[PDB]
Amino acid sequence: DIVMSQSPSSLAVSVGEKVTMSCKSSQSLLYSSNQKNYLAWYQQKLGQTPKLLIYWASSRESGVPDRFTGSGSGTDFTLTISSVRAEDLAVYYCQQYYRYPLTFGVGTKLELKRTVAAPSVFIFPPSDEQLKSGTASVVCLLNNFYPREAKVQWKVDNALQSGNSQESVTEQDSKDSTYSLSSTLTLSKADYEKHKVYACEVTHQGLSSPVTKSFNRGE
Amino acid sequence: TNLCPFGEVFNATRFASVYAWNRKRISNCVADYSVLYNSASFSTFKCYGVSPTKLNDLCFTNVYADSFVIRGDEVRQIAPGQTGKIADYNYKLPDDFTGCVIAWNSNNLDSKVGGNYNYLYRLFRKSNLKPFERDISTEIYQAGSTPCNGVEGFNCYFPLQSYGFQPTNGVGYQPYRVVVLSFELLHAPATVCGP
Amino acid sequence: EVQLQQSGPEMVKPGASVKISCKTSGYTFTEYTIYWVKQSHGKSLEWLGGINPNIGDTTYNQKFKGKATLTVDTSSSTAYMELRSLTSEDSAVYYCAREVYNYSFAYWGQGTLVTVSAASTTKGPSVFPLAPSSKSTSGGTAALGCLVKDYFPEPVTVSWNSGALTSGVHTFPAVLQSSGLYSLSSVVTVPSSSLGTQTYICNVNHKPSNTKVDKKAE
Ligand SMILES: *[C@@H]1O[C@H](CO[C@@H]2O[C@@H](C)[C@@H](O)[C@@H](O)[C@@H]2O)[C@@H](O[C@@H]2O[C@H](CO)[C@@H](O[C@@H]3O[C@H](CO)[C@@H](O)[C@H](O)[C@@H]3O)[C@H](O)[C@H]2NC(C)=O)[C@H](O)[C@H]1NC(C)=O
Ligand SMILES: *[C@@H]1O[C@H](CO[C@@H]2O[C@@H](C)[C@@H](O)[C@@H](O)[C@@H]2O)[C@@H](O[C@@H]2O[C@H](CO)[C@@H](O)[C@H](O)[C@H]2NC(C)=O)[C@H](O)[C@H]1NC(C)=O
Repeated sequence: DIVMSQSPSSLAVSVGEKVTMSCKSSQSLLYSSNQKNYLAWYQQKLGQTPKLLIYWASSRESGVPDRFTGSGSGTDFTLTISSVRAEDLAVYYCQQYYRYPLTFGVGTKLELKRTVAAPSVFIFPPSDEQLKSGTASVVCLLNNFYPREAKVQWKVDNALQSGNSQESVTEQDSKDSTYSLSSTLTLSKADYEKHKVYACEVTHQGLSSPVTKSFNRGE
Repeated sequence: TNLCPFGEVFNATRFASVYAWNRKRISNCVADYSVLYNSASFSTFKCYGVSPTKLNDLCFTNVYADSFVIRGDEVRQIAPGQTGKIADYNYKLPDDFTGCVIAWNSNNLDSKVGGNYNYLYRLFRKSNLKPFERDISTEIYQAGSTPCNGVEGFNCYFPLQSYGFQPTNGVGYQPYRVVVLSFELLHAPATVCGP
Repeated sequence: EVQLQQSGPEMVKPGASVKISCKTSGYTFTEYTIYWVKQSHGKSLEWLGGINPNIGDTTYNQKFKGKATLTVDTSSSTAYMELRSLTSEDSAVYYCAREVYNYSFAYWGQGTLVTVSAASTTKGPSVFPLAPSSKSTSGGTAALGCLVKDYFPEPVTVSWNSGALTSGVHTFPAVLQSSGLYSLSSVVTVPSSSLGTQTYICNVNHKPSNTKVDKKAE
């Protein structure tokens, strides 16, 4: 069986520059009749069905921009974006078809390097539509920041909370490479009306000094 | 005077399969084409370009009498500008045909009890045939993106089917021998006329 | 225009059976071959087989054979896939894709979601306003959203103003809360200058429960 060998699992470089990922194969993907190599390249941006970039190892399909080019033969093929863009964030599979079964590669992810940029902190007190029913969810958005890394910490009356937050991360943006983080704090109608201050403290390599948004259990 | 030998062309023991359709060149002689047109041996004698009613009076550069076994359903595909498994992957007459296309029923000779498997047509070809072209090819049909290596299975098929001719069949799946007289006249001396 | 169309995401009691459709359109169904591709969340792609609608024959990925069966209909122009015994590995997103002589997967269908859950009753999601806050005091910008809280199984879809509002919108991966259901928050930045003027509405649809609810932001 014909197993695809890409490198390297994760990749990430800044706009301009030159990404160069690779795909390798158990068996010569050479058909000696026609002298073509039976290997395509798909561009799965997230939440989207894949999209073919290169066919027969080495041919932009119609509409594909010339900064993409495949290369190679036999075992070592190579995808080369000269001058990556913001939009070129996606997982890039190589896939062979010189035999059945049709095999995919493991995947090369393209993260994107940007310039450092500080989040933006907003706190949402849970609705009263949800209060009367019997829970309380505080939300701490962190919109449009790069790099991804950011320590979020809840405090109810300066009391650090623990073990009732979850956080949810977006994908890198495709227009200016920023992130977004969804720290949600849950309590109960019973526990939430034990306090006044709710806040969240937002450490980040952009935020020179920490930032805290906060509200008062009220109206 | 030398009579153009249509007895071969018409009354021969075996006809070629439509895919590998046969073509003899008839040249330098006289032939009565009203020995044919009278006969009503023929279930079809449609003509294109020329006319059969007094045909043995004109002279022509070249006469091509192509012949093969097709089936009754498909006789209607040996016209100008036809489409189907035969006009696409087997035998193609031009836009500008100038000839006649003769066919008669063929059970007596070509059908057989237990099916006659000797007459074959093409199922599959990459593109269609240019008029009067003739693929005698038996290479495996790449139905899709995967190469084949002379191994046939999924999306790799063998390109010819057999007609499987059986005598108690419908008229539609019953053998029909077919002679395609293509009379073309060029810019050189003529050498078939008739009376 | 070539178009392939799968079905609504599905939830199946484990070990039982399911059949995913594919309506092709805009080309001659018999001509071109259908493949099916499984992409299970957080992993890569996996080829699972092929069908050729004309002659009706199939090829299968070794490790999927038996437990799936591809099966076209000539008349309706529709490809099918049936998974017979659904373990939990089968919790994934199966694609149906068409072919070209040049490469194996040219046109892709929507995707169906297969969640294999033990009679976990389809739960409509509850939707709560993330009433706006602001970056600074002097306006600048402003943020607002929708909290989709208590639903099973995973596929939800959140628009802003029936699809009108689209730039800056930020919808976060569903996350799996201790309760067993899924919780999800779709938030949108907006110029603070508009908060009294425009109304801001989010439209949440939950297929596996026919839940289509629309709530604002007070
Ligand atoms: C499928 O692949 C073909 C390529 O054709 C094959 O590739 C070679 C490696 C050889 O094996 C060839 O003998 C064989 O045909 C794509 O074909 C299209 O080819 C032409 C180049 O000849 C491109 O433009 C066309 O040019 C001719 C004149 O030469 C015109 O008559 C045409 O009207 C047209 O302008 C065309 O860009 C190229 N296609 C693409 C996508 O780049 C064929 O398109 C491809 N199919 C798909 C879906 O990609
Ligand atoms: C094709 O043959 C016919 C008839 O010949 C008979 O059938 C053959 C298949 C073979 O078995 C022969 O030995 C048979 O005798 C030809 O018909 C003759 O045509 C001429 C002129 O039309 C007529 O005067 C004869 O009486 C016919 N003979 C018979 C027996 O009917 C026919 O001409 C042949 N076709 C061509 C193109 O030459």
